[PDB]
Formats: sequence, structure tokens, C-alpha cells
Amino acid sequence: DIAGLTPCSESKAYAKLEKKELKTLEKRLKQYEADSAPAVALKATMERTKARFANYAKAGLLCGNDGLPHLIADPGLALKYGHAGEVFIPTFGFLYVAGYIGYVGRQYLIAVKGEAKPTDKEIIIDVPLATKLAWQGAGWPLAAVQELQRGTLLEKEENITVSPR
Amino acid sequence: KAGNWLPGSDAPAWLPDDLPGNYGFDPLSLGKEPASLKRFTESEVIHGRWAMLGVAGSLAVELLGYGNWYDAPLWAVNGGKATWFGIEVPFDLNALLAFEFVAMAAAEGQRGDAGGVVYPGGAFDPLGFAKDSSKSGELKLKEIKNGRLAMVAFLGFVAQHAATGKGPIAALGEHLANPWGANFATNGISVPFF
Amino acid sequence: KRDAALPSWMPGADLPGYLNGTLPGDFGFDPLYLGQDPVKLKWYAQAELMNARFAMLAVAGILVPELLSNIGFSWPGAGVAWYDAGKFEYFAPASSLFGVQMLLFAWVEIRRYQDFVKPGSANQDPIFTNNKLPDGNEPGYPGGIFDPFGWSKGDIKSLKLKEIKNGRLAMLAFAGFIGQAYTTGTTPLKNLSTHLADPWSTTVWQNDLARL
Amino acid sequence: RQSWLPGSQIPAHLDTPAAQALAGNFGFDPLGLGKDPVALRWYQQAELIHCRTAMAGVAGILIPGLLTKAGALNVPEWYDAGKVAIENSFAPWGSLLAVQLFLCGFVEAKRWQDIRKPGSQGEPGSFLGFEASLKGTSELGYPGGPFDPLGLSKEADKWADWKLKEVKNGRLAMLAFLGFVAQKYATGAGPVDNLAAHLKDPWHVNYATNGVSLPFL
Ligand code: CHL
Ligand code: CLA
Ligand code: CLA
Ligand SMILES: CC(/C=C/C=C(C)/C=C/[C@@]12O[C@]1(C)C[C@@H](O)CC2(C)C)=C\C=C\C=C(C)\C=C\C=C(C)\C=C\[C@@]12O[C@]1(C)C[C@@H](O)CC2(C)C
Ligand SMILES: CC(/C=C/C=C(C)/C=C/[C@@]12O[C@]1(C)C[C@@H](O)CC2(C)C)=C\C=C\C=C(C)\C=C\C=C(C)\C=C\[C@@]12O[C@]1(C)C[C@@H](O)CC2(C)C
Repeated sequence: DIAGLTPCSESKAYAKLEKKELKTLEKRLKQYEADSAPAVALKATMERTKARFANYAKAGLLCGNDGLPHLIADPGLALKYGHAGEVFIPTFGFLYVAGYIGYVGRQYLIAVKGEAKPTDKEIIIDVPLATKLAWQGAGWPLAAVQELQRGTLLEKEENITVSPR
Repeated sequence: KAGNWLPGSDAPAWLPDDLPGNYGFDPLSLGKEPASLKRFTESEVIHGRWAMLGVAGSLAVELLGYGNWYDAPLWAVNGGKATWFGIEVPFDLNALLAFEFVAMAAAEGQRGDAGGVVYPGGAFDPLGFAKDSSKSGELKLKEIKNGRLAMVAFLGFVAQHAATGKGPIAALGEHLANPWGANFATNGISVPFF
Repeated sequence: KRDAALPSWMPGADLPGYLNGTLPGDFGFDPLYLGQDPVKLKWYAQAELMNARFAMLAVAGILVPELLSNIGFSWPGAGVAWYDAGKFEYFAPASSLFGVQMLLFAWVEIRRYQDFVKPGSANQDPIFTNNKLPDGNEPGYPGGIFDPFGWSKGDIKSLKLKEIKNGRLAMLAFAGFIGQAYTTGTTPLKNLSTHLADPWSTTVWQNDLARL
Repeated sequence: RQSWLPGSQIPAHLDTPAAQALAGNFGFDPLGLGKDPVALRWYQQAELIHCRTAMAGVAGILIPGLLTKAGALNVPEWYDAGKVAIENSFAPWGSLLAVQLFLCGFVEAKRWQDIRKPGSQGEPGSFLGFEASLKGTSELGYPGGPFDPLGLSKEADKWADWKLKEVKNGRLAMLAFLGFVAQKYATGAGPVDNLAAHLKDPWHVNYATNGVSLPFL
């Protein structure tokens, strides 16, 4: 398929890998009773193992000669062949959360700079203010862009201290 | 002012009284700006004159039995020889486009540099009907009203043909035969239901 | 703020001030305050007349034709339910008749609207300029040729009240035709005969409970 | 002072006279997206275009849907109409979309330049004499002129009322489309068919029992 890979659902090594893991679990099972606590736990593990291998094959991943899933990172190859969920979609999932956390913290830091004693508002958090800013961060991409266009996102070069040069 | 398009309504201020064909009809105020009105006044007459020739040509072809306005140019795509009053014409599609483009470009180019003359006269008025100032006023009104009627009539030909797929004279005869059976309501397209 | 002298839909009830008896049939009924805005109430005043006047014609056109059929009077359209007249075959197809209907109504309705927008501006015959309506007519009440018998020259206020009372009742009747026809499945006069046959056991409570 | 939530503190930026001039202002801005006055002016235009586009689209899904059920028309489900139309079509969907982007892009571009410089499209000579009617009105997002053939915007008394109706039906239409998308995945049926199912047995056919919305239950 892509880069010589093959779908895991059609991979011989991938299928053999599942048997090896289940065989290991089964070997430990036969030293217990039918419905003892250890036996129930082992059976639960085997169910998750079978579900995991079905899900990855159902997801249409690609397996190498090693018979293990490999991920596609190029946006063009991902959208071309329906691998957007491996890296491409999670890329924009993380950035939204990462910007959320960073934007909320920046809003709080600006908020307390106006207070009389900003330092005491950092070791001792103003929880009522933090919760207020936590909820308003859901729209950070909109607020972040509007700050950039209005020119209030960055400090002026003349207001930033620098070393002699 | 020629009249009133909507009795009981006020006339737009920006439309001059002496402008021929003035019925005070400008719901969208497209001619409010004097610069825009000057261009549109010329374009209405030019459209009217072309439509009047177009409608006359469309009716003449079918009345004389040489076909309908729609299928006249089919010989080019189908593959054949042009005809005019039944006599063969040697030119082909490529030749016609070249000569038409050159002739129209030269004639229309001359008018373009005039600056917006709608009533040139002189060389274009050999019989001198509109030489007298007083007489010209009413003739201009007659020209535009027939021109406006021709513009609507041609729109009827195109719209009716799309619905019924027939020529204008053929449709007129069909309506006369069965007035209540053949009309826009009964063509199955103009009215969505029924 | 409405005075207590005027008739009230609910005696001893406070009523809106803007319903001050000017309009015919002004009984102060407006629990939802729809007509509070004078501009809107100006429109609703004409809508009531238009819906009412058509309703009076429609109800008359649904009972009288059926009444004649029972009496035995014979005409080609006899015995056709009011909701089956559309399916009936006439000299021309329904589509062609519909097209003519809109073209004819477009002229008169726009003529009527022009007067409403600017009263007195549509009182002249476009062709025969000699003809004209009286200049004192108000929106919704053309008069003139529309009142050939001069009834409007009498107690106009009472006549306006009588018109709206009959009109409002007519509008309710037509809604009864749709509800009854959709439920009973028969013509209106048939429902009346059933009710008169056994008034006590033929109420809508009896009829609808049986169905579900 | 009507508000989306009585007893809540309306955002300050929505209480300014400029903000209160906007139709449908009920003080709803919990995330503070409109704090910057320049941003709110841009977001108001976005709502109007979303409102008007949604109303046209929903009307194109609902009215054909009802008439189809009534038997007066035969139109496929809104989520299938794209495939059905392209079959008996004069062009493939690639060519059809490319033209759509040129025409929409050109028209949208002119609207864009009016937001940046209101009334700037009436530049003399810019269009073939038609620029005079492209100046718009004194209110951004309400062009008028050729876009108001019946002149319903010339009545001052009814002006505020008209704008409120547009925004209210527009917001309702936007939610309707979001319901069509969610109900297609949830139920796998048409919008009108979903309504028919709910009316038959309201207490057993709803999102609480569709087996998707509430996975825990
Ligand atoms: C006040 C307005 C008004 C009202 C309330 C009705 C109400 C009705 N019309 Mg009527 N019409 C009205 C005005 C008009 N109608 C018609 C022409 C027709 C026709 C031709 C038919 C009706 C029929 C119907 C019924 C539709 C329900 C039904 O049985 O569907 C089920 C429909 C059918 C079983 C008919 C199937 C065959 C039909 C040829 C298919 C095409 C029907 C059209 C789409 C109907 C369009 C009607 C619209 C314009 C109001 C219902 C009783 C139908 C009827 O009487 O059914 C018993 C019918 O066939 N109307 C015209 C044109 C002159 C009107 C003009 O204003
Ligand atoms: C980090 C850098 C990087 C690199 C090395 C590649 C590499 C590749 N990309 Mg990817 N791509 C990237 C980033 C990158 N991409 C980004 C950031 C995007 C936008 C989110 C895309 C969007 C994209 C698309 C839409 C497509 C590719 C494709 C490709 C392949 C051939 C064309 C190409 O991009 O040539 C070298 C790369 C560059 C010079 C960098 C810019 C690449 C642009 C954005 C895409 C060029 C597409 C090309 C015109 C397609 C022509 C048809 C093709 C079959 C020959 C190649 C494996 C094509 C593919 O699937 O081929 C099988 C394809 O269709 N890429
Ligand atoms: C103009 C008013 C009017 C009149 C005189 C009638 C008369 C009749 N209706 Mg109808 N009906 C009307 C309006 C009217 N209806 C409306 C508006 C609807 C829609 C909701 C219906 C829906 C309806 C159904 C579903 C049924 C009837 C039925 C009946 C019958 C009486 C038994 C019953 O269940 O009544 C129920 C009706 C009502 C409670 C009417 C309430 C609304 C009106 C406007 C009240 C008016 C009161 C006022 C004092 C005037 C009284 C009449 C007046 C002439 C003195 C009888 C033939 C039944 C039938 O056909 O039995 C064989 C039947 O099944 N009607
Ligand atoms: C309908 C039309 C224009 C209509 C315009 C309208 C209603 C405008 C209305 C308003 O703007 C106002 C005034 C004021 C605003 O406030 C309001 C609106 C409402 C916006 C023009 C037709 C214009 C029509 C024209 C110019 C037709 C020309 C036809 C020709 C040359 C035909 C030639 C041939 O037919 C032959 C002879 C033989 C065939 O074989 C070959 C061919 C080539 C087909
Ligand atoms: C434009 C739109 C829909 C357009 C639909 C179209 C063209 C459909 C077209 C067609 O269907 C037809 C006709 C026929 C089909 O055969 C084909 C297609 C092509 C499918 C929907 C928008 C839909 C838009 C929606 C639902 C937007 C919702 C936004 C919300 C709720 C925002 C809320 C807040 O932002 C506020 C206001 C303030 C903040 O402080 C707080 C939060 C909470 C963040």
C-alpha cells in the first residue's frame, strides 16, 4: 500500500501477533479455577486484547513487515487515503487544548498585573478569577487572532529590556 | 412625462420630464446618479433598436416558411450549407465569425468614440423625418415604446421556446386553436404544480 | 384604561386602551396584545375584513350548493362535496383556470393595496377617466360603484358592526368545515343531520373517543 | 431590558449604545468574543450572512420535504439530493463547484471591500455605470437598493421590527440545520420522518432513547 505497507486487516504477521499474546494469557489461565478471582481478571484481559486487535484492523491502519501499526504524518497522504485520524486530526486536537491552557494562563497573568501586589497573587491563586478565565478560554482562537490584528498581542521593542550590544 | 406606470404613485425626482418614454418607473433607483442615467438612456435605445430588428427577423423567417429563429444556426453544428431566402451562401462558420467580428468592431467602434450619441441623424436620416425639432419629440417616444415592446416580445420568444419548444408563430396558432388547453399554465413548467 | 361604557367580551374585565371602539366590532378582545402597535393594528384591521369577506362567500358557497342538492334541484355540479370540487372536470383544466385567476386577482389586489398605502389614490378608472369613486371612501370600504344600492348612506356604523359580526361567525364556520370534514369524513350538512338525529350521543366527545 | 438569562450580569460591551443598536441583543456573550468594538462589528456581519444563508438552506430542506411527503413533489432527502442531481446533470461536480467559487468569490469580494470601506463600491467608473446603486445604506450589512425591490426598508416605523424578525428566524434556522446534521447521524432518517416518529410516540421516540446521545444510560 503506502510506502510498501499493507492494511493490518490483511497482514499475516499482524494476525500471528494476536495469537501469541492470547496464547500467553491462556497459558497462565489454566493454573487457576474456572470462576476464581484470578481467572476472571485474565479473561477480562483476553477480551480487551481481542477487542484491541479488531479495532485497529477496523480503523484501517497500515502494518509493516513487523506486523505492527504504522502512522501516516503527511497531510496529503493522510487525507488522500483516509488516515486523517492518526496524526492530522490529533494535531489540531492538541493545539486547541495547548492554546487553551496557554491563553488562560496569559489572561490571568495580565489580570493580576493591575493589582497592588502581583507577586502575592501568583503563589496564592485567586481561584474565583481563575475559574472565570478558565471558562472563557474556550474561544481562545477567536480572541487570540483579534488581538494579533489589533496589534495588542506583542510588546513594543522599546519597552523590553535588552543587554548591551 | 409619457404617463404613469403605477397610478396613484409619485414620480422620481431624478427622471427629467422631457426624457422620452418617461413613465416615472425606477423602483430600484438605478438611474439616480446622472452619470449612470446617461449611459442607461443610450443603452435602452440601443437594446430597443436591436430587439426590433430581432423580433422582425424572427417572425419573418417563420412566416415565410424557412424555419424558426431557434434552429436557423443548426446547420453549422450539424454540418451543412447556409441559406438565405432559399439561395445557398458559400460562407462557413469560421468565415462568418471573422467577417462579423471585423464589421461589428469597426461600426461599433465608431459609435463608441462618439461619446453617447443616441440620435445622430444626418447620414442616418436620409429622409429627414426628425429634422424638425417639434416633430422629433413625439417620434422619439414612438421609437422607444415600440422598442420596449420588442424587447419584451423577444423575451417571450426565448421563454416560450424553453417551455414549449416551438417557434413563436407555431405557438400563436396553437393558442388560437385551444385557448384554454394551450397556454403558459398548461405547458407543465411555468406553474410548478398541476 | 378602556372605558366601561363600551361592550366587553368579558364584563368586569380590564381591557386594552388602544381598543377604544373606533373599529367595528371592538369588544376589547386581545389577550395576547397582538394589536398593541398601532401600525400593526392598522394592517390587522384590513386583514380581518379580507379574511372575513372571503369566509362569508366561502361558507355561502359550501352550504347553499349542498342544500339545493338535498332539496332535489338538479344541475351538473350537484352532489359534489365541497372538498371534491377540485377533482371535478370542467370545460378547462384546473391549471389553466388557476393561471387566469392569479392574473385577474393581481390587478384588483394591487389596486386595493394602492388605496391602503395611500387612501383615495386609486379611485379613478384608468381607461374611462370620467368614471370615479366618491372621494370620501376609506380603506376597506370603497363605496361608489361597489355600493350601487346606496345602503352605505344609512346607519353606516351599525352596518359595519353587522358585517364584522357575520364575518367573524363565518370565519369560525369555515374552520368547522375543515375540522369536521377531516374528522367525520362527510359533508357539513350531513354532520348536522347526525347531530339532530341524536344530539345527546353525537357530541365530539362521543365521536372522537370512539376513534381513539 | 430583555436578557437570555434574567438576573445575570450583562457584559459591559453589550450595554453600550452602539451595541444596543444591534438587532437581537439579549446580552448573550459569556465567552466575551465581542469585547473589542472592532471585532463585534465583524461578528455582526458573520451572523447576518450565517442567518440569511441558513434560512435559505433550511427552507430548501424543509419545504421540499413536507411537499414530498404530501405527494406534491418528489425530492430526495437533503443528504441524498447532491448525488441524485449530479447524475442527470450537464456538468460534473468538479466543474460545477469551480464556477461557483468564481461567481461567489467575485460577489463576496465586493461585499468584503464594503466592510473595510463602507460605501466604497460606489466609486465612479468602477462598474459599468451600476456602481451608483452599490453604495449600500448607512447600516452595515443591510445593503438595500437593488437588494430591496419592494422598498420595505423605507418605512422608518417598521425598520427596527423587521431587523428583529430576520435575526430571530435566522438564529432559529441556524439551529435547525445543526439539528438536521445531528439527527441524520443519530437516527438515520429524514427530518420530516423524524418529526413523524416523535409525534406518533413522543414518550418513547426521542434523543433520550436513540442509543447515541446518552451512551452512559
Ligand atoms: C381556498 C383555497 C383552497 C383550498 C383550501 C383547497 C383545498 C383543496 N383542494 Mg383545491 N383548494 C383551494 C384552492 C384551489 N384548489 C384548486 C384546484 C384543485 C385541484 C385540481 C384539486 C384540489 C384539491 C384540493 C384538496 C387538497 C387535499 C387533497 O385531497 O389532496 C389529495 C389530492 C388528490 C387526491 C388529487 C390528485 C390528482 C391531482 C390532479 C394532482 C394535482 C393536484 C394539485 C397539486 C392541487 C393544487 C391545489 C392548490 C393550488 C391549492 C383540498 C380539499 C384536490 C381534491 O379535490 O382532491 C379530492 C385536487 O385534486 N384543488 C384551485 C385552482 C382553480 C384553487 C385556486 O385557488
Ligand atoms: C513538512 C513538509 C512536507 C513534505 C516533505 C511533504 C511531502 C509530500 N507531500 Mg505534503 N503537505 C505538507 C507538508 C509536506 N509534504 C503540508 C504542511 C501540507 C498542508 C497541510 C501538505 C499537503 C499535501 C497535499 C495536499 C499533497 C501532499 C503531497 C505530498 C507528496 C508529493 C508532493 C509534495 O508535497 O512534494 C514535496 C513537498 C513540498 C515541496 C512542500 C509543500 C507541499 C505542498 C503543500 C503540497 C504539494 C502537492 C502537489 C502539488 C501534488 C501534485 C500531485 C502529485 C501526485 C505529484 C510528498 C510525499 C501530495 C501527495 O499526496 O502525493 C502522493 C499531495 O497531494 N502534501
Ligand atoms: C360556527 C360554529 C360551529 C357550529 C355551529 C358547529 C356545529 C357542529 N359541530 Mg362543529 N366545529 C367548529 C365550529 C362549529 N361547529 C369549529 C371551529 C371546529 C374546529 C375545532 C369544529 C369541529 C367539530 C368537530 C370535530 C365536530 C363538530 C361537530 C359539530 C356538531 C355539534 C356537536 C359537537 O361535538 O360540536 C363540537 C363543536 C364545538 C364545541 C364548537 C366550538 C367552536 C364554536 C365556534 C363555538 C361557538 C359558540 C357560540 C355560542 C355559537 C354557537 C352556534 C350559533 C349558531 C348559535 C354540529 C354539527 C361534531 C359532529 O359533526 O357531530 C356529528 C364533531 O364531531 N365540530
Ligand atoms: C427584456 C429586456 C430587458 C428588460 C429590462 C427590464 C424589465 C428592466 C426593468 C427595470 O430596470 C428598470 C427599467 C428600472 C428599475 O428601477 C427596475 C427594473 C425592474 C430593474 C431586454 C431585451 C433585449 C433583447 C434584445 C436586444 C434582442 C436582440 C435579438 C436579436 C439581435 C436576435 C437575432 C436573431 O433572432 C434573429 C433575428 C434570427 C435568429 O436565427 C438568430 C438570432 C441571432 C437569435
Ligand atoms: C449556514 C448554515 C447552513 C447552511 C445550509 C445550506 C446552504 C444547505 C444547503 C443544502 O441543504 C440544501 C438547501 C439542499 C441539499 O440537498 C443540499 C445542501 C447543500 C446541503 C448553518 C449555520 C449554522 C450555525 C450555527 C448552528 C451556529 C451556532 C453558534 C452558536 C451556538 C454560538 C454561540 C456562542 O457564540 C455565541 C453566539 C456567543 C459566545 O459568547 C458564546 C457561544 C456559545 C460560543
